[PDB]
Amino acid sequence: FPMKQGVLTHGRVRLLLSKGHSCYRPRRTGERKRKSVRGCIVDANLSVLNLVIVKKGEKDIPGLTDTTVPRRLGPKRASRIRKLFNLSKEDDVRQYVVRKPLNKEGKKPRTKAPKIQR
Amino acid sequence: ADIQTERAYQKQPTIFQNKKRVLLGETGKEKLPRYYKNIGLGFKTPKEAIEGTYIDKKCPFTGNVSIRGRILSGVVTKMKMQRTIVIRRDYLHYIRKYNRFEKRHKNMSVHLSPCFRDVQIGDIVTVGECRPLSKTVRFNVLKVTKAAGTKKQ
Amino acid sequence: GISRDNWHKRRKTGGKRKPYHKKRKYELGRPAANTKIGPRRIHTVRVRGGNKKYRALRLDVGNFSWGSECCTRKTRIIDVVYNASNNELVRTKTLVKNCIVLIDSTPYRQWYESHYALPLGRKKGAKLTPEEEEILNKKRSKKIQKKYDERKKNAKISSLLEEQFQQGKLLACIASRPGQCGRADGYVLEGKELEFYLRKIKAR
Amino acid sequence: ARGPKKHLKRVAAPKHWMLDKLTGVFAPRPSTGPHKLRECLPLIIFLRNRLKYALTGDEVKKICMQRFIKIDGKVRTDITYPAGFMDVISIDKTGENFRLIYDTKGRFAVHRITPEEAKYKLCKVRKIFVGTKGIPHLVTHDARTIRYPDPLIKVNDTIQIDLETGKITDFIKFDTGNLCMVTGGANLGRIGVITNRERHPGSFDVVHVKDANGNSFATRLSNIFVIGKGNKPWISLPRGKGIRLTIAEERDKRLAAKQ
RNA sequence: GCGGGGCCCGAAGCAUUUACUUUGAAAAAAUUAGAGUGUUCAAAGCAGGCCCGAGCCGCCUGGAUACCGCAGCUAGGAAUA
RNA sequence: UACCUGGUUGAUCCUGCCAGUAGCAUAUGCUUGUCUCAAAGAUUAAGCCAUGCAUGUCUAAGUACGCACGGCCGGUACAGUGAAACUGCGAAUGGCUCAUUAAAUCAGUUAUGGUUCCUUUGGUCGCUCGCCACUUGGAUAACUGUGGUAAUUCUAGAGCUAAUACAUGCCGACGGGCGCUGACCCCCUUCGCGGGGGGGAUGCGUGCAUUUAUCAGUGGUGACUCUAGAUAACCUCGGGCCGAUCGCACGCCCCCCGUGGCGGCGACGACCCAUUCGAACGUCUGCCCUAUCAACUUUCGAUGGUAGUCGCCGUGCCUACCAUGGUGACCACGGGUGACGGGGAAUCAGGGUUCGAUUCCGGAGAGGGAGCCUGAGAAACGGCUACCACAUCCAAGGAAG
Repeated sequence: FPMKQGVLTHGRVRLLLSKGHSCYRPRRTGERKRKSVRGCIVDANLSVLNLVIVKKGEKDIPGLTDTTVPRRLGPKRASRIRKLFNLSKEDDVRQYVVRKPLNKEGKKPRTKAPKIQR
Repeated sequence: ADIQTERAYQKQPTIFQNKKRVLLGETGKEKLPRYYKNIGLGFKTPKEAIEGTYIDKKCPFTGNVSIRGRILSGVVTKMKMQRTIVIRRDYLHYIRKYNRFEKRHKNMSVHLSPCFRDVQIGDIVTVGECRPLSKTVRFNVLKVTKAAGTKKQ
Repeated sequence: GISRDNWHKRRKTGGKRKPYHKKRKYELGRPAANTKIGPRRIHTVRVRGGNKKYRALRLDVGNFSWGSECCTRKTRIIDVVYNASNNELVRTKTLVKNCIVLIDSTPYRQWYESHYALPLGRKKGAKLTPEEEEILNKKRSKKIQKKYDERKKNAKISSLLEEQFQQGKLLACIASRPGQCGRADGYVLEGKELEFYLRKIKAR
Repeated sequence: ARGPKKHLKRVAAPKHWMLDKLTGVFAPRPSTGPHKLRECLPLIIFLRNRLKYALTGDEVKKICMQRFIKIDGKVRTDITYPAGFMDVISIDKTGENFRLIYDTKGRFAVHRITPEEAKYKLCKVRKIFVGTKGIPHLVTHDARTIRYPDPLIKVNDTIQIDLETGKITDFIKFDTGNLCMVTGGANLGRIGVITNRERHPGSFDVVHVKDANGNSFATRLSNIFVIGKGNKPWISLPRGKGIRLTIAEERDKRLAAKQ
């Protein structure tokens, strides 16, 4: 039962998770279902706890602070292409979109392009 | 013999009472209009409902009650219960099982408009119907025709 | 969940009744709003039909009406001095639809001297020089002094009303429905009616 | 229960729609529209029971999804739209142009018209009101509204509007001696001139109706639909001619025509 | 209702109100009574009917009609009560 | 077919009742070939249920970056079809049964002028005078990828990814008109005189809707505190409106110039007015058995008056203050009902008598009471949580009803 932002109870309590809190995907509109949850205080009653590193320390962890997987699901809105590239104005933004080479073994290579919005 | 008997200033809403008293409007001459309307199927507005001095939110001539629908008739039997008289309308139900009639009645409470002086025991009263006024009071007194009188010693 | 329909009353004869169905949604719950005086807090509740009513949890100001001279501007709300219905509400400063509320007069003061050219809210003299005398002087021309000095015959008010203009505040009456619509509007006491409600304030 | 209905059982549907007792359990259940669910006749059974251009309910959709049904000039693609009174259909594929008025026996009559008189309709007014900014409005027998009307048109006048344009076309003021058709009650489908509009304060007004053949009957006012000055209809006029025949008057013209 | 002409005929007064009767509206279908129809007859059903000369854009027609008490709405009748 | 016969007696004539008869509607015996329409777990038990299911849904036309399909027909916006997911609409209709329920539901009849109403339509959609506008912003899901769990339509962290989701938000129309104000009009009665105006520089405000109060009497109804217009302001930040949308067949003048100006049919969004669906609620009349149920209600709202409180709207609908009233042998109140109400069914000289749980409409309830979210529509149970009672999985931790 996952840990939840702002419970502050080292233990396991039951709250009524509405559409949008955390830890419960509701199944119809307005459906409030009360499910048990675990408080945000850490304990040794945890089989696993997630962790997010926010600063480099010493060295190259093998496969963790190197091997950047290149971001393939890139910009599609015309202010995410118009946030990265520093294209000024009247630049024909459509030509300069992020693209992808395609490499199924069974088929020939392709390059694929998104749609666009705004 | 005063009108302001309740704790709040009872007034008709529509007529505007606070209008421009300057020294051109001298305080030795005091007057206000008195609001009244006319309903509809031919009833009079009696004398003391136009120039009268009373006040009501539920009189059919000078209150917000717009009376419409049925019009029924009855006999006054009980004249207690302020601004509300109890009329005992009385009919003759027919049963076809014996081909003979049956006396039945169910009395009914109506709103006494306060423009009337003598509404005594035993009076034929015509009464129309309107919106719900209270839990028992729906209907409303229009006009009292003569009964139990024209000559009392 | 508070009901509002008929079946928990006793009927006309005075005999009990047994309800045949659960109470429906259209007898919507009825919490008391308690409009009181502070800053502005306004809450909403969606109702049947999708409409929104602004129930008024706390207020500052209103949009009162002088009426007789057709002067409607804002003013702020000071104090509650009388309420005819329930004697609880006036010692705890709650605004309802017919509570005699006390408000300042200085937004009506700066309209009165702006239009009628009389001293109002000023009583002794020798202090009214900087911008307080020029609200009527202005170096008016011939055609201006003609139209304002004929308005002197339509510029008297009964002495029990502007006596508190000199002293500062007016008691008005709410006519809007706070806790239902979301304002504290209303007319200003005047006439024989001002003679009434000051007398009942006097006798409490 | 908790909300409004969206089915309709068979026998609740009116008896002049003439539905089979045994084909199934349900009715058309027409859509919400300008003509209410009891008076009106929907487009569906008009094609599969009346005109018989179809077989099932599936057949009626796959002519009506291909957009050749023009109720009052407007291309409609739903299957159970409420058609109503003073209606003109338009196939515009092989020239149909029907008009659905009540027959002499109280039913909707398939009635053919030329493609040049199919260019309008007539609308009994039922409420005018001065709208905002100083303009007047009105409303029709169905759910149509008209801005800026001719102010001789008073209450329960019948106006005319022409399709594909929509403006006012003709008006005819309600008065005695003038021809009308009753569109509801025990006398609907019989057509006659007006003796007088007899009035009631408060209650329903009931009028005295004289036919063209001297019969004197009467209905209340909320079914009278005027289509005639003096006696001339402004519309094509069916067989039966708005004259209802008695049970002896029918049987001799029915048993001399199968000879 | 073709400032005072005549062939004018109303808005209305309903001048004790009702009880009773009479006519007219409004009274969901089904069902019961019933009108048409060789489902092969019938309970049923709402359908069916008529000629190829390939013109056969296929013609004509049915799917009626009452019964819906009591209580209200209507215009009458005024003996009896 | 307005119909009777056998029995009290040694007999006769009676009052009486028993039995016979004929239905039609349950069960059951015995028996049974064909053929056409065929009721059916309601009667007691509104008792409990293992299981498998009875509600979802893409249009050319809200979002494709799944390589999952396309010949990537080529040096790049997308040949589209598409699995999933986001959004929009439903899931409040059907369907099951009759436990409640005796002026209740319900049947007419008449209102809502005392009110809300998704969709469909028909109207409104430059009416407002105010330095991103050739389009402004932040995530989130499907997904690459690490998982915990004994377990469920359990789901956490990290990567990024759109909008008709969520916000914001102006250009142009828009030049101004309009009443309010006010240093300049002198041409007029300036002649000690006082005038009567038009012109204004100035500074405010200009709509639909909300709200308060006011003037006045186009269109109004047997009838208005109706609608419409004018005067004076507000305009709720969990804040009302004046389209930052998606396609389809392409065209007009191209003249500041090979760049910007302009057009069609749509498809959705859209406050409000009216309709349509309806719902709510009020009026009048109408119900079974019972007096071994004759007085009932009123601290505790019982009936009415004020004045508010929330409420979609009427009101004891609450509260406070008052009033002392209301209903009754014309059967109230109390109780019983093996009572859901009706359209009907059987029966039939006429009067009636009995049933109608049941396929049509109206109401009630989804184990028993109660409370709510989202929605136009719910006191929803093929939605949620609490309690009661019954009941499942389990590795004993918790899930599921």
